[PDB]
Amino acid sequence: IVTPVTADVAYFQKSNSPRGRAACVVSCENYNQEVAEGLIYDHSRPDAAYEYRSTVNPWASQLGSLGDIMYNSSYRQTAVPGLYSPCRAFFNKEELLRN
Amino acid sequence: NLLLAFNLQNALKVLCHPRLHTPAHTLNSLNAAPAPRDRRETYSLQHRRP
Amino acid sequence: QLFAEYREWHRSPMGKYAAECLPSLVSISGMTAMHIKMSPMAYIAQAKL
Amino acid sequence: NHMNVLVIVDEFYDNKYAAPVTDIALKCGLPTEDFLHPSNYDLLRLELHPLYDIYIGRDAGERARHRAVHRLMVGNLPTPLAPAAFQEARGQQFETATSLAHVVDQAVIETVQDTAYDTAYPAFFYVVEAMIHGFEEKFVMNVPLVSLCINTYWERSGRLAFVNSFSMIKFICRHLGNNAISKEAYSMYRKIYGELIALEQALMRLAGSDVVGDESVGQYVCALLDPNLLPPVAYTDIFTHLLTVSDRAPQIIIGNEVYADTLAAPQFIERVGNMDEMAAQFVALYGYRVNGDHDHDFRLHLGPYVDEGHADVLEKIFYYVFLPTCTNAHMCGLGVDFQHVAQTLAYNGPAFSHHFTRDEDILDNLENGTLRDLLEISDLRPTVGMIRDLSASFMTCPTFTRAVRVSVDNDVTQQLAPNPADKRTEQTVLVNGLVAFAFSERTRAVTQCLFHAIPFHMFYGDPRVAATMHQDVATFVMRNPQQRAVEAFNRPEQLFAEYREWHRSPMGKYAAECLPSLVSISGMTAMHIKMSPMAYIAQAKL
Amino acid sequence: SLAHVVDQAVIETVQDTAYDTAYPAFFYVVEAMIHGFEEKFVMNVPLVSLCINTYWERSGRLAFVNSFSMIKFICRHLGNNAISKEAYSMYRKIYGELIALEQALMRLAGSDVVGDESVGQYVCALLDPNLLPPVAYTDIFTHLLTVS
Amino acid sequence: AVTQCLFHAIPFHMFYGDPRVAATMHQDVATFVMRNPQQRAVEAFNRPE
Amino acid sequence: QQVNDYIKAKVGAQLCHGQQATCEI
Amino acid sequence: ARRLPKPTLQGRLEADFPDSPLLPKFQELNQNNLPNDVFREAQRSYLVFLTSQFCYEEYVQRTFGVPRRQRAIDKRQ
Amino acid sequence: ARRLPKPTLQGRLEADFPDSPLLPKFQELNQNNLPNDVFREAQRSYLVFLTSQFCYEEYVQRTFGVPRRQRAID
Repeated sequence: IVTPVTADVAYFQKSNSPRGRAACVVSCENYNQEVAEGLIYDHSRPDAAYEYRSTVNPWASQLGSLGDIMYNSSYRQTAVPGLYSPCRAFFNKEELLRN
Repeated sequence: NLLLAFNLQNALKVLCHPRLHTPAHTLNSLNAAPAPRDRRETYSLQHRRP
Repeated sequence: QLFAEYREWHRSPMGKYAAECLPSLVSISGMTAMHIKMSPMAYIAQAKL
Repeated sequence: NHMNVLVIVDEFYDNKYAAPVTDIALKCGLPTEDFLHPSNYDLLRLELHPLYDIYIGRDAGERARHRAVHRLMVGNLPTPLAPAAFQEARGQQFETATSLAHVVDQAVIETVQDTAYDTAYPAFFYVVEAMIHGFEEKFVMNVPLVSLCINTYWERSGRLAFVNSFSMIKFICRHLGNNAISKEAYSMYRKIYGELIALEQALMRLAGSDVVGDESVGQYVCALLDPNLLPPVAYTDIFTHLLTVSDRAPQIIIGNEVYADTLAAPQFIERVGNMDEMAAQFVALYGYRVNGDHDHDFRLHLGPYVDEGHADVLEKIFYYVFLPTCTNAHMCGLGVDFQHVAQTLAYNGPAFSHHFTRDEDILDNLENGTLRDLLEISDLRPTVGMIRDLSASFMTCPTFTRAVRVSVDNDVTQQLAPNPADKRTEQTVLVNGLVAFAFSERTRAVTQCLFHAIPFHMFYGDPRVAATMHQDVATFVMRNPQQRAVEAFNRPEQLFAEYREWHRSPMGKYAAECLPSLVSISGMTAMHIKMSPMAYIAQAKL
Repeated sequence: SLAHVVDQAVIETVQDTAYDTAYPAFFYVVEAMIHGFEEKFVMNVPLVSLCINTYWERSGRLAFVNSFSMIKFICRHLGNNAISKEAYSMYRKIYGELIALEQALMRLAGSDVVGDESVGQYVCALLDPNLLPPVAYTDIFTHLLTVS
Repeated sequence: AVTQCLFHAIPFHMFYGDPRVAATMHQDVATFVMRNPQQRAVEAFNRPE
Repeated sequence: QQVNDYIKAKVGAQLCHGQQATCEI
Repeated sequence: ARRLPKPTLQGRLEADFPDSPLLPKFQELNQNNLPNDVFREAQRSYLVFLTSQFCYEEYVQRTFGVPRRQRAIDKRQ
Repeated sequence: ARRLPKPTLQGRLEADFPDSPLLPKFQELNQNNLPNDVFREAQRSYLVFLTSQFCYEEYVQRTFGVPRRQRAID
C-alpha cells in the first residue's frame, strides 16, 4: 500500500488499519450507510483516534485513492485468477459496510 | 495507548475567538471593583495635540 | 506632544529587548518574532508554521 | 493569435484585480501537519494519486469532469507529502550511490550566489550577451571586449560576469583559456563546466548499460537525459532536431501555427549562420527587419544545430538544477529589442566617424545617450574598435525575441491517461531571449527602452526580478503582496501553464527555499528523475 | 528558512558605527541637505563617495548608515567603483538582508487571501501598510490615505 | 578544430578508452554516444576490436 | 464578515468514538 | 501590438560628421510617404545598418589573413 | 516661538569680494523699516539664496551639455 514519506512511525507501532482512518464501522449506528461512509471516506471530519488529523495517509483512505483503486475495484468473485489479497479484507467497501 | 499530538492548531477552536479578544468584560470587572488601585499614573496616557 | 506610550505601537518591553540584546543574527531574527501581531490571523499563521 | 510577447505580458498584468492561486501552490505552501488536518479537506480531496495531479474546472454544462495530468518527476510531488529535507536526504543517498565527484566547492556557489543577488549587476553584460545570443563566431568577433568585461567585473567585485547563460559559460571555458581573463575567473568557469560533466556522469551511472529497444533507458529514468525536455533559452534550431530525434510526437505551438514535422521546416525556420550567405542576404534581411509585420509574422530564424557531444544535456542540467539552486530561482527571462541595443551603440558619435582611432577611450567622447549612462553605471572603459566590432553583429541578430510553446507527449509509460488532451506535457522555451539575475532602478531607468520582462518559467518567473524589471507587475505586487513566493506568482497563460509544465510549483519552492550548497544541488538532481517504471527499476538497482 | 546573507561582522561594524563618539556630524549635514531625494543624490555623487572612502580609510566603519534612504541610494547608484569595494559589499549585505527579511515575512503567511487583500497585513505589523516608518521624506500620508 | 590535421583518437586500452575525451577528439564517436548515451561509461564503451 | 468566516473556515467551526473528553484552554 | 520606446540618441550626427563616406549610400533616402519623425527613425536605422556594415567590412579585412609575408620582406629590408 | 542659535559666519564677504556679478542682484534689499541686525541676517539669507541659485544653474549648465559633437569632429 503506497503511502507518503511523512507517515509517522507512531501510527505504525499501534495495531491499526493499513489505510489511514480506522474504519470502525461497528462504532457507527445500526443499518446506516451514510454516516458509515462519512466515517470511512469523508475526510472533512477527523477520524476516530487522531482528532488532530484526518488520515495518516491520503493515498489509501480516500474514496478515489490509489490503494482503493488497486484493491477495492477488484471484487472477490469465485472464478477469478483468485490469488489471495490480504488488503481486500481492509479495502472492500462492501465488506467495510457489512460491519 | 496512542500517542496524540496537541499542537497549536488544535487549540485554535478556543484561542482565536472574539470572546478572547474583547476587553469589555475585564473593564466591567474592574469598574465594579470596590477597591481600585491608588497609584493612578498620568504621565503618558494620552497625546495632547500641540 | 510626540510620544504617548499607551497610544504608541512599540511600548517599553520592546525597547528593553532592543537595548538589552547583543548585536548578532539571532537577535535580529528574535526581533522579527516580536513584530508579530497577537491577532487571530497571526495565531492561524503561527499554528501553520 | 499574435506572437508578440511584450503585449502579452503587458496586457496580462495591467490592473489585474484578483490574483488567483492554484491548487498546486496551495498544496505546496503549508507543511505536513496542517495538510492532513480536516481544515484543508478542499486540498486533501484533490490528492488521490501520487503520480497524477487531479483538478477540476468550470462547469460548462458537461458536469465539469476531473482531469488528471501527470507529475512527470519526483520533484513535483506535493511538499507536505515530500518535504525539502527528505529531498536533501534522497539526494545524499543518490550521491552515495552513484559516487559523483563534487568538483565545485562552497565558495564558487557563494560567488555565483553573490552575483545572483547583485542589484549592481551591470546591464552591459546583458547587452553584449544579447549581441552574441549563442554564436561561436559572434563570441570570437569580440574576444578583447568580453575579456575586458570579465577582468573589470572580477577586480571591482568578488563577482563573476556572464554566469546568467550557458552559452557564455561554454564559450569562456572553451575560448578564454588564453590568460585574457584572470586565472581565478577561468578556474571558476571551468569548475562550473566540469560540475556539469560530473552531473552527466552521475546521471549516466544512475541508469546505464540497459537498452529497452533501439535506445537506452536514459530517457526513461530522468528528466535530464531525456531529449524531450528542452533548454529554457534556445539559440539554435533545436526544434527541428527535436522533431527528428523524438520517438514520441512533439508539436511546436508558434502563434496558432503548430507544426509537428520536418517537412514544414523551411516555411517556419529561417536557417541563418556563418556570416557568409548573410554576406549577400544583408540588405534583404534588413529590409525584412524594417517591416512591422513581425507581431503577426509566424516565422523564426535561428542558428544551425551544432552537434554537441552530449545532446544538450549540459544546458539542461545547468538551467534546471544549477542556476535555480544557487540563485534560489531568482532569475527572469528578459525580452530584448535587438534593433534598440544596436541603435544605442551604432547611432553614436565616436562609434560612427572613422576619424576616431581604434585604441582610444570613448567615455569623454560619448554624447548624452542611454549607452553613456549604461557604461557609467557599468564603470567600464572600452575602446572604439571593440565597440565597433560589437556593433558589427547587428546584421544577424533577430528582429525581436519570441516565445514558443513546445508540446510533447509524456512517455510510453506516462501515456495511460484516458483523456487524450492530458497525455501531453507542454513547455515554454524562450527562443532568442536572455535570462537575467536582478536589477535596480538605476539600471531599469536606462534599459526601459531596451529590455522587457518575461515571467517565463517556474524557475525564471521570480516576481522579485520582474518587480524591479517591470512596472505593471510592480504595482500588481504592491496591490497583492502575497505573490512574492515564486510558487504563487500568477504568470501569463500564453507563456506558462502550471498544469501542463514539467516543473510545477514544488520544484520552484525547493529551488527558492534551499540553502546554496553541494548537498542542495545533489538533492535537486534527485528531483529531475522520472516516476517511470524504468526509473523504479534503476532506483531499486542503486 | 531565512538565508542570512548578512554576516556577523557586518553587525559588529554597524554597532561600532553606532558607538563612535567621533562619528562626524558633517554626514548628518549632507544627509539633511539631501533628505532622501534621488535628484539631490545624483547632484552630490562625488561628495558622498569621498565620505564613504574617507570613513573607510580613517576607520573600519561605514558612513550614512543612520538612514534607510542613503543605503538605498548607495545600493542604487554607487556601485561603479567610486567607493571602496568591501564597503559596497557590506552595503549590499544590509540591502540584501532587508530583502531576505521581506521574503521571510511574506513566506510566513502567504498564498492565503481574505478577500481583496491578503492576510499579510494582519499577521504581522510590518506588512501592514498602516504602520509607518519613523522618519519620512516623501508623501507617504496620502498614499496611506488612499490604501487604507 | 585546430587539430583535425595533427591528431586522431585511439580507444585502445581499458584505462585509455574513455569516450568522454574521445568525443572531444573524434567527431564520429561523438555521434555514436549521441545515438547511445549509455555508451559514455568507460566500462561498456565499444572499443575497436 | 470576511475575516470572520475566513477564521471559521480555517478552524473547525460550524464524532464516532467513546464520547471524547472535552478539552479546555 | 506594440514595441519598446526609443532611446534618446540625440541629434542627427550625419550632419555632425559630414566627412564619412557612409553619406553617399545614405543620401538616396526619401520622404514622399512617411511623416517626419518616423522618417528620422528610418534614418537612424539606416545609419545603424550602414555603420555596422562598414564595421563588419573593417572586421573581415582584419580577420582574413592579417599576417602577410610581403610586409615581412618589407620590414626585413 | 523659539529658533536655533545662529552659526558664527563672521565678516561681510560681499564687501570683501566686490567683483562677483551676484552683487548687482544682491544690492536690491534695503533698510526702510527694519533695524540693522535683522537686515544683516536678511542679507545673509538672500546671499546664500542667490549663491545657491547661481551654483544650481551652474550645475545644470554643466550636466546638460558636458559632451559635444562639434569639438569631437573638430
